[PDB]
Amino acid sequence: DLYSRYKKLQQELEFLEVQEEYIKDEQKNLKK
Amino acid sequence: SGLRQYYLSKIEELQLIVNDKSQNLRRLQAQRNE
Amino acid sequence: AAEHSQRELDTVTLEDIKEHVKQLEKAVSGKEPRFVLRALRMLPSTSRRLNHYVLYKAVQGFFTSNNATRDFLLPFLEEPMDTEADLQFRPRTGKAASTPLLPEVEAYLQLLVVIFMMNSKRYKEAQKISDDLMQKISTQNRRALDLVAAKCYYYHARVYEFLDKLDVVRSFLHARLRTATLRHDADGQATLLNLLLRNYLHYSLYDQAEKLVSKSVFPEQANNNEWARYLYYTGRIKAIQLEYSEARRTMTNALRKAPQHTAVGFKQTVHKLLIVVELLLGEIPDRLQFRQPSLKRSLMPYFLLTQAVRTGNLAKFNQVLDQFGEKFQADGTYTLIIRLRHNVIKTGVRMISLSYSRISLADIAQKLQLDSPEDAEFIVAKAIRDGVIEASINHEKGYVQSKEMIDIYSTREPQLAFHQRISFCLDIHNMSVKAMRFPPKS
Amino acid sequence: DDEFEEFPAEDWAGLDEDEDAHVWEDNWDDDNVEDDFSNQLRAELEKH
Amino acid sequence: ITSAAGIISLLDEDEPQLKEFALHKLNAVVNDFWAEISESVDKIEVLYEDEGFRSRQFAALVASKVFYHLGAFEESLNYALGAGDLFNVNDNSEYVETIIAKCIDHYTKQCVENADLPEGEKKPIDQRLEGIVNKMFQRCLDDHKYKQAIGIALETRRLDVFEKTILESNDVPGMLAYSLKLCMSLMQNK
Amino acid sequence: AATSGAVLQAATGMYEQLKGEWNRKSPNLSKCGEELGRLKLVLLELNFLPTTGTKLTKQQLILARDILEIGAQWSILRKDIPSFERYMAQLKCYYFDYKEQLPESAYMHQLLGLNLLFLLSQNRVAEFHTELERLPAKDIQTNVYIKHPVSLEQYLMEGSYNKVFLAKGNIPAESYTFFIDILLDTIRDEIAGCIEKAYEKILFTEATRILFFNTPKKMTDYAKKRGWVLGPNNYYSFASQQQKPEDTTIPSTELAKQVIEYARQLEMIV
Repeated sequence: DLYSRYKKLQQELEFLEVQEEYIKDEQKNLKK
Repeated sequence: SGLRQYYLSKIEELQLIVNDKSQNLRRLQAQRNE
Repeated sequence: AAEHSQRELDTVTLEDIKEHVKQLEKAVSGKEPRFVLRALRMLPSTSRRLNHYVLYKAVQGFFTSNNATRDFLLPFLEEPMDTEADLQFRPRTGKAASTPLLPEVEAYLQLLVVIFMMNSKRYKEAQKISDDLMQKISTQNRRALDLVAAKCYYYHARVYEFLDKLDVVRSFLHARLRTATLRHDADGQATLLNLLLRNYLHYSLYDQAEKLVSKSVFPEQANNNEWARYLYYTGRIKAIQLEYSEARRTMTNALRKAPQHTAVGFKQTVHKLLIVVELLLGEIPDRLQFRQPSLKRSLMPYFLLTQAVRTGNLAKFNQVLDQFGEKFQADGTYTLIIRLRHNVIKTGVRMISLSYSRISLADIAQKLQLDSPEDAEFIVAKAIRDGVIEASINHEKGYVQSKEMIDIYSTREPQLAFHQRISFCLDIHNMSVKAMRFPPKS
Repeated sequence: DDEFEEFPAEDWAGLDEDEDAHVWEDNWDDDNVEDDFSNQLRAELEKH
Repeated sequence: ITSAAGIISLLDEDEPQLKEFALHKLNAVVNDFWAEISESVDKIEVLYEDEGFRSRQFAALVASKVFYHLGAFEESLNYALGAGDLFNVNDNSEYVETIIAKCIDHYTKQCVENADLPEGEKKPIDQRLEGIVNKMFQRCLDDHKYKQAIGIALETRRLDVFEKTILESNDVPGMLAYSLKLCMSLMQNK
Repeated sequence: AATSGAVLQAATGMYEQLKGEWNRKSPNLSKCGEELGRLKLVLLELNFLPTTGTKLTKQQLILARDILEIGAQWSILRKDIPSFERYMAQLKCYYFDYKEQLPESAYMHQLLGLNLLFLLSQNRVAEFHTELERLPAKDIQTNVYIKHPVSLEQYLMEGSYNKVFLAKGNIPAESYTFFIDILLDTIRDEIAGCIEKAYEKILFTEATRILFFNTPKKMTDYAKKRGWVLGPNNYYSFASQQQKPEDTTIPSTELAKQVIEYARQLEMIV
């Protein structure tokens, strides 16, 4: 079970990274 | 009793990282919304 | 008459403790360990004012889940003197009373208990409860629990010092440091390093401390206070060895990093050690401090000492060392002031260099009240070897010649300095804009 | 705050009253014992 | 107590009887004098290297302990591998736990990096590391916690041990549904 | 236990044999060495280095203390530094950690000061002073035996080299006499270094004069060892110029990276 929690947390981390990068790009373009 | 402590410490690391990242993303979303 | 005022004080303190527990609960829920540090700023004010009545009511209300902790905490607490207007402080309501208390709140309660048992000259019971608390904390593993654990280790050390059994806990502190540096905590690491250095100093075990400091790495995110403590201990350890200049620099950093208002004793400590080290370095510390009110009468020994070092008079140096001798020894510096006593010449030679761009050695001998000019010759050569003075000896004419002044600006030093400072400023900005939280959607 | 109650302050056993309590600027040179500058000039002139 | 310099100093002497008590004393007193012994870590490495020494494994264990305490986890891991059998897997101690976790992590990293490689150039794996990981597999199975053994087997890409743990189960169809679910779940490599 | 008593009696008999051997006007310097070699293995049994205070048989610790003291005397008298330092390594613990219950030795101060003088002679001033910290205060200015290391070091700190060289004549114990020579050679290297770093083109009223040599030629070999040009008689250049670094080339790549990093941190989203 704890293996499933572990993989879930790791994929959550990847998704958070993707979203953070996308928001930085969005802010940079919204300035323009 | 089997390898729990290792799973536990590693999940603790991921949890700390993900919490910090969520706070960063919240701030960043607030700025972009403004 | 004063009993009613004391009662109102107790009620307001009970409400305040309610507030701290609320803050800890918020911190534990919300994934913000730093939110406890709010709960951990008013500890000195609480301790300076706590009372048995407040402690009894707090332990009664907060520990609704009657557990072996309650049985271990109540008996030490004196019961109210036939209290009749008791309001039965009941912080925990319904579900909260039934549910188990949070690890962090319980740790904070044990902290208030041990502090109160410390203010009273009752060390054995305090030590007992403190071992219990240490066992409790070590058993668990949590973040805000870790932040409180920091001050729990500080208070464990304070009690073990007040019982003069500092050695026996070295291994516990060591293993705690190991786990911390394995788990990636910052404040805990700073606290445990500082405590280990304090333990090593208490028994003047300097070589071991030197190895320890040289091998571990101070985390770069601590308080002002833990940075001050680390810096003081490293300064002391160097000054005890022979690296005077770095000791001077670390000390001044510490004194510049201490709390502004409180820590009168701390400022006293650093200032006296700074005076001694500078004197050991051939410079003259400035007279401004000595007349400051918080350090006026605490340095008179050093005031006389400098008055002696300038106008070097071994008679006067001996008079002042002898008279104010036991005091020097008490401070923990005597060894250094002795190291001075045979270096009183150095001030004079540095003065001679600053004042003169070239002087005959015989003139130096006349000026330093020395024997034949060979002694002054040798002292000057050794000096220039040490790096305290910049010159070149040339006996074929028989004069020591100071080196010219070089232009610092034309070199690349200014670029380097401004680059470092610019980096610091940009980092300040990035941190500052990071710290922002926009929770209006809280 | 983090009052360094660990570190002790100075004892107030003696606490002798201030001798003069002057507060102007202190300065280091005031400790030195000179010889009444006029006197040094006069001695110079006598010796030339 | 304190100082702890002699027990070091009683090591150069070429008498392989004083060396042994010095070694055991350093073990007993490492936890509080790892720093000092770390300054003198070259000696103990030399002693381990010398195969003549009977108690070489104890020296390797002590060297790993001090390196681990230092912070340099790769050297500590290597020499802990060198400790051989004395690496008692069954100690409820901080050091043993952290080192085994580091070992599982390194083995997983090596296995993943090696899977996506030709059979010509597979990076060799330490036998001591393999033994330690298999011991941890055995411990996990014996505790009966099948899920953890399956997960470590997957992360390490080991299909043999995965197969074992799959069969030796009291809930075969249940944990088989578990396995299929995990396969269609957040594991990506095709 | 019976076995413990028997081994303790054997060890004590061996120690008595040694003390009888050493107390002789003219020791043998070899049988004693082999004897210490064998005794090292004997002390192994009786808790050679106990790990905790746990007050044990006073006789065992006292025996080990005497064995260490005689071993150290043996090492020095045999002109072997490695042995002296090895022995002192444990002896300092024995003297310091266990003295809360064990009574002090009669040769405590002499031999601590002996080690301090060794340290001084080995150009380790930092260790010199770290050790000076350990001891109490009264012994420092009261004990003639420890007065020598501290006073000689004070003389060296004050630059006074004549006083140290003449101070040989007064000594606390004859054992030190070997290390007075090593201290003298150490300070000779120190004065050579002072002269090299200091001064410009030799002089100092001729080398041998301030080198305190009985013969003018005695310095030729030492000058040969060091990197001295050996110019005219008693005229050797130390090259104090240090090449006088003046060349400058405007390091640019570093500066360009620095500036682009300023711009990076300036424009990134934080």
